[PDB]
Amino acid sequence: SENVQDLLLLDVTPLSLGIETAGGVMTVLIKRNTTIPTKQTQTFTTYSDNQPGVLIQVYEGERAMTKDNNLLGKFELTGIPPAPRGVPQIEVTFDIDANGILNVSAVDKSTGKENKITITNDKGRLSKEDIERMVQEAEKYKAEDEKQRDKVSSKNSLE
Repeated sequence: SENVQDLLLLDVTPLSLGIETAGGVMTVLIKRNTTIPTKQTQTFTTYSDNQPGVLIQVYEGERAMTKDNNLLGKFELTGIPPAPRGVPQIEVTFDIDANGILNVSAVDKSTGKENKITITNDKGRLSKEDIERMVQEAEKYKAEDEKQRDKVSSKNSLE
């Protein structure tokens, strides 16, 4: 909670919470000491021609990977709009609640179609020791890997 001015109410979660996608790797739209609650909409696309169905897996932590931070919450979203290879698409929408609880929603938004998981953050209390080692490299070095493992299997896909 980095207070540059006096009356700043900074309810922040210690890590940048993202996802293990396609062949299991990281995408973070969030940040370290993130002022949660937050609804961050990262739009992914597809690898097959006309309608895939995608595997979404949350890993709270790491950079461009399946390294070693908090594995919690994985779901399959399916019912995609049928355009040609790389144009069918899905919004992996991260709706975090104020006690660090991640409501992860994959939306086929041109189709008006979402499925969501509410991940309760108790099986893992990393705190000062794991956050100071991983996310002083990870969130910096992720959007700096250049949407790291965002450019992957197709373009921005999780298949």
